[PDB]
Amino acid sequence: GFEENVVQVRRVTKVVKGGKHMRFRAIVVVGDKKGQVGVGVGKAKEVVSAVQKAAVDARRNIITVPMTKYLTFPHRNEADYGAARVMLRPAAPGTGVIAGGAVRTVLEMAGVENALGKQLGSNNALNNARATIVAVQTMRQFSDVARDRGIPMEELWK
RNA sequence: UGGAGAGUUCGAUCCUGGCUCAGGAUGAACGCUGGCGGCAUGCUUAACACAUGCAAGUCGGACGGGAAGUGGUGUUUC
Repeated sequence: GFEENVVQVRRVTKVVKGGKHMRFRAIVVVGDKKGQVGVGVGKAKEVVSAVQKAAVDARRNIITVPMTKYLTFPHRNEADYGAARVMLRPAAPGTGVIAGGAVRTVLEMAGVENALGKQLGSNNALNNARATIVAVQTMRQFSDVARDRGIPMEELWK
């Protein structure tokens, strides 16, 4: 029971001496609004078959988003994947999802209803939709920072 | 409590990169149209040249007076 939506249907064509043929590509993102996303890129001859294969690749690369709070992000994070750079900042329980055309499509599925961002560098829908995934994977919460951090011998509780 | 972009240079892709558009604003003009009210505002172009009227006068409890107007029969006022 996951929600499915398309980002961009790109037209990629190569010319041979045998004519002009194309293999359509589509980016589909999945989600259940509880804090679970997954992007998928699939290439096929037709438009309907390119959306189908990208939906099967989306439910395979499943990553958990550690948001769980009052419909917002835990902290500030800046990640750069290639030429594309996206900045994700937390917001108050009244702001909408003021993020990019390829960024808002992955954030509405993550459960984050309150978020503010910017689209820097390259404005390609392929490199920016995956740059937000690398930025959401490196997200830490108050409990897992202290568990990642190796504190010395403190007083042990039962 | 604050920070959404997209189109176009390729057969096509990913970069770089210029250009263009969506917004708000402006003591604005033009075109079409046009019911009022409240508040604000109005040569931003020649500090160009200007008819007319008006925009600084007021005091006689500062004086010699009294040409007008009003009383009394000489004081207001001027």
